[PDB]
Amino acid sequence: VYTSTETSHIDQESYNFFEKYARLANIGYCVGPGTKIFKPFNCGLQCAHFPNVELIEEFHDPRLIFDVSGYLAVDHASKQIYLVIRGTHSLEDVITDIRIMQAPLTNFDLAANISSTATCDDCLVHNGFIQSYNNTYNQIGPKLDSVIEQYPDYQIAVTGHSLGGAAALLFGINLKVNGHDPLVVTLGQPIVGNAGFANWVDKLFFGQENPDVSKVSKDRKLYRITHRGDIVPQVPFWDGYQHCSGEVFIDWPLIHPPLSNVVMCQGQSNKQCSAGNTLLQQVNVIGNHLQYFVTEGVCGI
Ligand SMILES: *[C@@H]1O[C@H](CO)[C@@H](O)[C@H](O)[C@H]1NC(C)=O
Ligand SMILES: *[C@@H]1O[C@H](CO)[C@@H](O)[C@H](O)[C@H]1NC(C)=O
Ligand SMILES: [K+]
Repeated sequence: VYTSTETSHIDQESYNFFEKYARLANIGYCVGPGTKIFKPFNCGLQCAHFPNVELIEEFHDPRLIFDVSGYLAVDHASKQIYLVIRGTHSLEDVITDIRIMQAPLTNFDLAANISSTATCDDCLVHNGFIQSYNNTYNQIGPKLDSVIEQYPDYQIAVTGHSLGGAAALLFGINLKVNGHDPLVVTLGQPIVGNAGFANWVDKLFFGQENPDVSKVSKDRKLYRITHRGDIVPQVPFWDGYQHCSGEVFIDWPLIHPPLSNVVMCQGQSNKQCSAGNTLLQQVNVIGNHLQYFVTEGVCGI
């Protein structure tokens, strides 16, 4: 596994870009029962930061513990199509499953829209996260394709928090091997697959193994935002699992971190970042997993 302790600071434009995706991910918690996103795109404070955005479709499946909910929208101001995904089930229930239950690792080429030749032969991923990816594809994939055809020069951006972040990573990989050029930003994302998968994802997105991911740049298309004290990005840890590169770490205990305290981390594990979370920092598992620029997991704040 490529390890490092190198980190780099960011500028305010990059901080505002990460905050943006944190907000869009938060809005994913406005989909489901008891909540709503009103057309065009109204859902209280967080949707109010998105003029000229129209909700296309929401989706919600509660059938299985790894099923997903979320929405598809088009932002005519930024010329982007947004796919935003979350886990349908409570964060407590989902994280308990990921933390404690041992998935058999499955080849990503078994997932929807992935051809037998698109992945490396050793590209293995947690069977639950494949289900989250599949469940996203089966609910929204055809609608996303029709919207891509309708707005063919808009940039596709996939984002999600928690299990949504795992589904987003895989859905971005689906779009990328299938000829699109998506932006993928995940928050609080658990480790998806093994060393084969992680290194293949780094080649796919950064163009080499052990990529220099110290910079935010117009052409970079993968960011994994993590927060001090959140253990979700540290599980599952069954040896075998490892992250791809691309970590952006909020080294701050609260929402709304100072600019100095969001850093770009080198490597697939970095003790200056998530891998260095101390035992006292890890204690409050759900609360620390919500603190990503804005509070994630609750609609309307
Ligand atoms: C994913 O969904 C497709 C239907 O689009 C199905 O063919 C496939 O077997 C599913 N894969 C897994 C691992 O569930
Ligand atoms: C599925 O793959 C096809 C064939 O490459 C691609 O054209 C299409 O956009 C993909 N659809 C989704 C929703 O990923
Ligand atoms: K990963």
